[PDB]
Amino acid sequence: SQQTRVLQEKLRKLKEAMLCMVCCEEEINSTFCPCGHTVCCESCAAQLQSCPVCRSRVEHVQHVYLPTH
Amino acid sequence: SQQTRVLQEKLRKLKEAMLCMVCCEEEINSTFCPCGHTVCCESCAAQLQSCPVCRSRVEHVQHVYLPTHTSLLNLTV
Ligand SMILES: Cc1csc(NC[C@@H]2CCCO2)n1
Ligand SMILES: [Zn+2]
Ligand SMILES: [Zn+2]
Ligand SMILES: [Zn+2]
Ligand SMILES: [Zn+2]
Repeated sequence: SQQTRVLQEKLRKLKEAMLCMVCCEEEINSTFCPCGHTVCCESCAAQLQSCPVCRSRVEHVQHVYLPTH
Repeated sequence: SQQTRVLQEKLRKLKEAMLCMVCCEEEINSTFCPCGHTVCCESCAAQLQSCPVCRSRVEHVQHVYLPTHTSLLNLTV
């Protein structure tokens, strides 16, 4: 039904939001510290000196284990 | 259809996985450090001395800004 389509859309948007903002191919699993933006996969996060969202200096990258992984 | 119910179930399980494992009422937004388990809201994470998943001691809690977060602001109309 049209309801099935609406639910398909919500699921797709949630899935897209889980992907890395830099490569768009891998699941997010890293956090920039101390700002806390959690927007990249480990490979893309490892290469950044500053946060791609807020420009704060990245002191370190913390790997995150999320229940949605 | 039955597929509408299946999709409703998948969406419900994904939404439940985004809620705090301790209170079940607020979105996850905190990481236990150093273990890295990101399973609580800020209120439950502040009260735990050890991680509820792996029992590693919590040295500090890091707030996380996730692209999936929602608030009362996201309400339609
Ligand atoms: C709000 C929340 C709790 S767990 C989760 N998973 C979706 C994430 C966003 C970053 C990678 O997937 N979101
Ligand atoms: Zn990436
Ligand atoms: Zn940032
Ligand atoms: Zn909680
Ligand atoms: Zn842990």
